[PDB]
Amino acid sequence: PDLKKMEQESIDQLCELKKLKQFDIQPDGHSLFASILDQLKLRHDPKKLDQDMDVMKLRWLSCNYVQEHRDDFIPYLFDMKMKDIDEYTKEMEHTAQWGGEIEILALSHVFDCPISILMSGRPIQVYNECGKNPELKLVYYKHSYGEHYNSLHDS
Repeated sequence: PDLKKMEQESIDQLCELKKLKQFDIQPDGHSLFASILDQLKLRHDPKKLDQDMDVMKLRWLSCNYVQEHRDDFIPYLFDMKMKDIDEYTKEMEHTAQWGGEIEILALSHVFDCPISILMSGRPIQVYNECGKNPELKLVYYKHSYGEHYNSLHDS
């Protein structure tokens, strides 16, 4: 029922009201990490950031934060049966599989920042509503095709 254009049109007007601007993050399996990387290089202090930070290293940081804070990520893997917390980290770190809510909350605590996800038909979600570092602003598309993320610049 052309839900792709319907979601894009609502997101377009949503950022117009929020004074935000969309990016063109390539919609492959690294969209979430690339959008977070772009938001880090845009809103974070460059003197306090790893300049050589790339996608697969953010893939390594999220997977290690889950491995050392496993109890904080167990509830995000049940409901059927439960996905093995360890096997989930080895497949997310070495492949190009789509990242989700687990990688957002993990990286939000890794960099001590809020990470906002803008969606159409939903209020803004803010992960780590409390990080002292500047908030990263992302946008999620459900119908633009599975989990595609993009970066949000100012104005």
